Amino acid sequence: LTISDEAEKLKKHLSSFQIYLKPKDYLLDPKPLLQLICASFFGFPVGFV
Amino acid sequence: TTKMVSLLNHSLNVTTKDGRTFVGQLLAFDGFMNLVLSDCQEYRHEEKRMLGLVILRGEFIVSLSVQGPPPMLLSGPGVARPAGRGIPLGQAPVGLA
Amino acid sequence: PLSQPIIEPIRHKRIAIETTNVPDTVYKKEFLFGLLTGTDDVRSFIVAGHLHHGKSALLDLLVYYTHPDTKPPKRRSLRYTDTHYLERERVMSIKSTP
Amino acid sequence: KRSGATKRAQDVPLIKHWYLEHCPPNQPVKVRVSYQKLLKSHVMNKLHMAHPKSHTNRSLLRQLKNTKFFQSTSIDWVEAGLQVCRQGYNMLQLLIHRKGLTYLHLDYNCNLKPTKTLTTKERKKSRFGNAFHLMREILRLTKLIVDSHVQYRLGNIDAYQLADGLHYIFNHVGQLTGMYRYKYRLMRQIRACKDFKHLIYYRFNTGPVGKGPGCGFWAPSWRVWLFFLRGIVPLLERWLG
Amino acid sequence: KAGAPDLKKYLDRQVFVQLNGSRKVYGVLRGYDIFLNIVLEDSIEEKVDGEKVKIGSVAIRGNSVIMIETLDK
Amino acid sequence: TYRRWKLNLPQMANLHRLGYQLLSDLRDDNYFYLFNDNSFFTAKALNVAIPGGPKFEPLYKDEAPEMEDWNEFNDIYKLIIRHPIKTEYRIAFPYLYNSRARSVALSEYHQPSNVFVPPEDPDLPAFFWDPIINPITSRQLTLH
Amino acid sequence: RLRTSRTKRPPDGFDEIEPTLIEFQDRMRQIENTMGKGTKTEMLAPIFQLHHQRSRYIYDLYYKREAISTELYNWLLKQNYADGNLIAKWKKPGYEKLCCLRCIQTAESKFGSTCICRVPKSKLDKDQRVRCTHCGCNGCASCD
Amino acid sequence: TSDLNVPNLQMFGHTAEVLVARFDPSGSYFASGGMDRQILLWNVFGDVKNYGVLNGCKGAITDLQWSRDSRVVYCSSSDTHLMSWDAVSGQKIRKHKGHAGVVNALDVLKVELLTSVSDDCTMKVWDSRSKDCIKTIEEKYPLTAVAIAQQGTQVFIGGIDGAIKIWDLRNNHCSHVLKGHKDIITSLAISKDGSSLLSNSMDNTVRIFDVKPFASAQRQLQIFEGAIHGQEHNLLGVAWSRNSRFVGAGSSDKNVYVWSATGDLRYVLPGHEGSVNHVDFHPHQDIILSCSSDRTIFLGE
Amino acid sequence: SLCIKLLHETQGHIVTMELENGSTYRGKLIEAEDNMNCQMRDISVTARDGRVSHLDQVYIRGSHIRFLIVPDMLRNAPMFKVGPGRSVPLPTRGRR
Amino acid sequence: VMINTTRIIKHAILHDMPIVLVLNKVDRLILELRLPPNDAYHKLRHVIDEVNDNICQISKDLKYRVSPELGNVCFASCDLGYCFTLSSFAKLYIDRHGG
RNA sequence: CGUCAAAGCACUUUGCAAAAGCUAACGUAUCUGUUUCUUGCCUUUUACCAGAAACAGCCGUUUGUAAGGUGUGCUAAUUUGACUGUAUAGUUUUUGUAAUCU
Ligand SMILES: O=P(O)(O)O[C@H]1[C@@H](OP(=O)(O)O)[C@@H](OP(=O)(O)O)[C@@H](OP(=O)(O)O)[C@@H](OP(=O)(O)O)[C@H]1OP(=O)(O)O
Ligand SMILES: Nc1nc2c(ncn2[C@@H]2O[C@H](COP(=O)(O)OP(=O)(O)OP(=O)(O)O)[C@@H](O)[C@H]2O)c(=O)[nH]1
Ligand SMILES: [Mg+2]
Ligand SMILES: [Mg+2]
Ligand SMILES: [Zn+2]
Ligand SMILES: [Zn+2]
Ligand SMILES: [Zn+2]
Repeated sequence: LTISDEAEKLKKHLSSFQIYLKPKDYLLDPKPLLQLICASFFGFPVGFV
Repeated sequence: TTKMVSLLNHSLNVTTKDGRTFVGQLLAFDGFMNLVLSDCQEYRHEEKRMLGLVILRGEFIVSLSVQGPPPMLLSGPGVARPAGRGIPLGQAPVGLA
Repeated sequence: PLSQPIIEPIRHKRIAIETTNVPDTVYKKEFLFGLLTGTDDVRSFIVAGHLHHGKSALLDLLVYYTHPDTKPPKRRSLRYTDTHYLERERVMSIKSTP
Repeated sequence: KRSGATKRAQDVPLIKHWYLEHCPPNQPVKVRVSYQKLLKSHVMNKLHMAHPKSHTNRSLLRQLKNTKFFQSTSIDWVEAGLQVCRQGYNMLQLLIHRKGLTYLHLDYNCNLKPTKTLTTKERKKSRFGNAFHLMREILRLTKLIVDSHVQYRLGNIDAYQLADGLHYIFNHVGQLTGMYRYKYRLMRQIRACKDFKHLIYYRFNTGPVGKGPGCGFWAPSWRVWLFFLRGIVPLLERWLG
Repeated sequence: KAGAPDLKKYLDRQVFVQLNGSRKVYGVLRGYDIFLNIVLEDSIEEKVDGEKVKIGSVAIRGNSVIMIETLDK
Repeated sequence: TYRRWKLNLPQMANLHRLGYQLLSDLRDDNYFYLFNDNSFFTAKALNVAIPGGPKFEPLYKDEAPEMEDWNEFNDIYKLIIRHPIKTEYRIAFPYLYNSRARSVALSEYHQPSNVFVPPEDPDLPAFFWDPIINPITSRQLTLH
Repeated sequence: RLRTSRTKRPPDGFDEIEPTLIEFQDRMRQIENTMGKGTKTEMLAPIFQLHHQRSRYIYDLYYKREAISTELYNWLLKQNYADGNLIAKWKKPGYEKLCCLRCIQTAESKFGSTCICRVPKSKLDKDQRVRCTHCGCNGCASCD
Repeated sequence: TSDLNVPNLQMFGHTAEVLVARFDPSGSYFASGGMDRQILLWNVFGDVKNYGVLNGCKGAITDLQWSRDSRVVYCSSSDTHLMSWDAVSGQKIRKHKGHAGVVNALDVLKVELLTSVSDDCTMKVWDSRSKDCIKTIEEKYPLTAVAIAQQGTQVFIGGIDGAIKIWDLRNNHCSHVLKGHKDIITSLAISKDGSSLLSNSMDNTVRIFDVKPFASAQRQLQIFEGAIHGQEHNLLGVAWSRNSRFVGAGSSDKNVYVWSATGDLRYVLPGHEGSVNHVDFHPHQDIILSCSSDRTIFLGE
Repeated sequence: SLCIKLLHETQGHIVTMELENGSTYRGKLIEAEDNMNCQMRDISVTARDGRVSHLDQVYIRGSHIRFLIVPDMLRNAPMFKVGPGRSVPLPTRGRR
Repeated sequence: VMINTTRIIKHAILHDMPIVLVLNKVDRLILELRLPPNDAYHKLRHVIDEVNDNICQISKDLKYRVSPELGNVCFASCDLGYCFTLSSFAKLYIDRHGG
């Protein structure tokens, strides 16, 4: 979803998780967008700790 | 609940459902208004007890009040220099000549 | 020899990366000292593996969260805990930085 | 990426990776040497890389636009080229006539040819310097380019012929102008253009397409000459001043 | 929403439960719920005097459970 | 002012398709092992020349016999000859395989190999087991 | 500006006003060729004249007779058939009949003042009612 | 005859005409502002150098007023606004809007009350935190200068009509006028105790009136000639000394005028390059401040 | 929530808590939950009257807690900003 | 598992050192290798089994055994910035969807 | 997405200022010149040959800020920032196992 350029579907799915991004964030390079999504979805690496 | 945030770091006295009173500094609150009080003193009817860091449950709390305030330009282009006044020989406004 | 200066220029030999003043963190340093001194909450371990399998990136993952000031570089990884110009040249860890 | 910053048209090399990588096998000696020389130039550029120094934004064109003696409008590029050629010719004529050198003829292709046999006095008086001759040759090259575009605009040649002619112009400045005489460090750029031609040719004429005119991939040579002009502009302005 | 209490280590062990109103029940823990409702088997009740009555299988509401205690070393 | 651009995914894909003759096909960066900039700087400093790369001026002409002595250090008498020390070694490990190592530059040692192969035909799904990949069968193990 | 036979077809409301624009272009050419009878700046006055007239024609098409669609009008401004800045000046009070845009800006004057044409004739003496040197204007002020 | 290092000190700064420069109530600091949309803070004693600039105002500083706390500054802008500048940190505290024209004058109260007039023929009183005009008074002709009594119920507003209006905030009864002037009142200033009003008008006469509930008719005390106003219709200021026995004024004839409050001219000293907008006296020593529309401000005795 | 975060921080230390009975418990906290159910070790129970008993392992239900006396050196524990969806106060690096 | 990983495992088990396994660069299975989810699971399982074999070559004790159900193995992609376990991701389900 | 706050906003012209601090692309590009050395070809100078060091110039880039222009608005539009941001009377906190006396 992050990679394949599906702004509306990804936005809706993140809204279901109460993860809210600024509109300029969906227009990012693929890798920083992946990092942003993964940092909002999986926060601090608490599993490793 | 925005006003409740304004009470952070203030000194608070909290009356409890038991009837006691805890006085101390607020560190963090909760949605159920669980309170975290630092350097807490106990008011049991008055008797003094040091408690320290104390977490009050939401149910235990009845009322709360504050007792103290919370513990607490670059440059410009101006340059001065002495000078005197130079008397002109004219007496007229600037516009009129 | 003509190469030797008459007045030696002021040279400061910097070898590693080092911040002049302690950067801010998400926690307080006194809190960390309290955990180290008066708590059983301390864990000592090493991060080991094969070459370029990502063990420095694992620590960069924690550094990004605890140190809000640090930002990812432009063309490579942060590679925190390298702190040697030689290692930044070869883009690989050579010393065990704690 | 999916997001960028719109580099300038001449800041895109388009064939740099061709010689940054290894040379293809089974190539003639000149192609291999061209690959090696271009790689050498790139390495020398990268070695003396200087971190840019801080400076406030200044630009000649904005300063000139601020004055009341300069105006602005939008015109066709070919019209602007014709205007520049005509203005340069008029300027060169006015300096050859405020010297009394009225017996010298500056033809429309920018050749200084006397109209009569000159005595020793006239010959010594009518000797110009490297600044005038260098500027005259640069003007001649500019007129060559604008005349090619004018020919294309008239319908005398089509687009493919125009592109081939422009590629030939940029690859053969040393044979079409004679500008190298008054500033011999142009030979670097001439060598660079020859090297670029070899690469493009031996990557262009492969298979069904063979030997002959037609290769009009003129971007690399064009940007080579642009980068020569970038450096020669301040020197010429100082000399002409 | 809610959360399951951690009582897996307390399963099938002799336990002491303190209810509200100074009650007290023995037994072996056999199950628990989200609201800490607990299930006891072959349990024994204490009275204020101190004599123990066999009380049997017990299904305590989690609202009234004060503490849950094990005694083993 | 035309200073920043943002393109869709179909637009970027189509532009990548159209200009397919003028862009590299490496995506690995391990291809340039001894043929990248830092290796060229080291070669220029040492005056050696990889036979596919550029040739410069020595940058250090001070090699006259001012000492007039062989120093009895590099002599054949006390040296084991196994394989000749090629210049690829002197460029790969500049600080070990040659003395007088000044102005050399060090290069990235290694990069994780890229294992992406582009799809041949769009009809196949994006996620598909490529037959080139060896099957995962390792019944040679002694676990607990 | 110049349109080819294979260019994108202008909006629908263009062809019925195409001939008069052609006439404007024709006379602009004639003015270019026509030489003599003036000083260095007076011979360049009729250019602004026709230019203002042409822009006013387009302005009249839109804002006074609504004879052209908004799409065509934006197209005309984008194709430089009209001066957008001059029309913008015409749309604000005090500049309804502005001659050109060089007679309003004060950085092109000796004493940082607008032109004589911008001044109402009621406060101007009878003798100094002269032709503008910038464009030959004979009174811009909205009152006149 | 003071603690100044030099008897006369020229202050250089600003990029346009300076319109106001007011002393701190403590008499230790002062600020200046003008057509350059900037406020400069100064030090009265010592090296007399700037310690801060107040950037962010989107218009000329028509007037400004120090606070009694000497910690916040209120500035009136020509762009129909009224900003509150924190002097010790320099950030935007609040921006009071509601006018409909150039805000000409400003005054502060002994209580955090601000008052102002503008060309929209209105007067507005502002609380320091309300961000809105709690009271508004509408007139027929634009108002030019204000004076608030330190007690806090009477305000004197001078405008085009040439007659000072006295408004009681609570009473809203206005049938008491200080007639006597015949042209535009440039500035008003209240005496330290609150008994006398200093008026300057474009009819070329600087007059003095008494501020008391009771009078023996002809409330006009005396008039002073000489202070002439030019054709630029500037807003020339007047000042009250710390002892309220020397009244000061500026004139467009390049003259600073000090009178003895008894009709005898005392100072005629020239020294300005343009029309002198503002004049002020130090509340402790015998310093006089000058502020002219020539990018310069003069020190005094 | 920050309060339950501090309660979790306390695990492994010695914490004193009193329930709705009035008895105070002195022992080592070993587990805690969002409901504030607590597991304890080596408890020294002081009754309301004053009688002192001892316990070894207890599982106190959270709903019967008045307050706790957390060890003092947890005063410097970090209070992280909590977003809308996050259920545990942790350092953040994304948008919020 | 490579040669240095084998050496580290041997020396750690030889010195009675608990081992926590972090399977890094998981995102390369999705974006580079483009494996389907089932084959990705098989690859992860094979890597874990190789680590367990390298452990068993020294001491067959069950104390040193790495496997996700023991909470001893973390799946990570340090470039994309995530490192989860079975229990961590499970909790991330539980907080959303109840008790 | 929601709340709060202040800022008209989008696009654009010009001026001023700054641009490595923790080893790192102000520019994923790439020219010219001067001085001091060492070379190449050389009958002498310019013009040159190709390496180094120290310096500059030019073609460009980014950010902050100030004053304007165009198009739309202030009878609303957009942008920026901050936020401990959400339900719920049925056991784990907020729709009472309370009163009664001691
Ligand atoms: O000068 P070179 O690079 O050696 O190239 C020359 C020739 O150039 P000149 O006309 O200047 O001699 C042609 O090149 P263009 O003139 O077309 O640039 C021609 O090229 P085509 O045959 O591709 O037209 C051909 O180059 P090649 O034979 O490599 O294609 C030929 O080379 P030779 O000198 O070896 O004959
Ligand atoms: N795709 C991808 N690349 C990663 C990931 N983690 C690390 N890398 C890359 O792995 C390479 C090496 O990263 P390092 O952190 O230096 O690995 P390392 O183990 O510290 O290297 P050594 O210290 O020399 O052993 C870099 O290219 C990183 O960008 C990941 O999760 N996904
Ligand atoms: Mg490492
Ligand atoms: Mg000679
Ligand atoms: Zn006119
Ligand atoms: Zn005009
Ligand atoms: Zn005019």
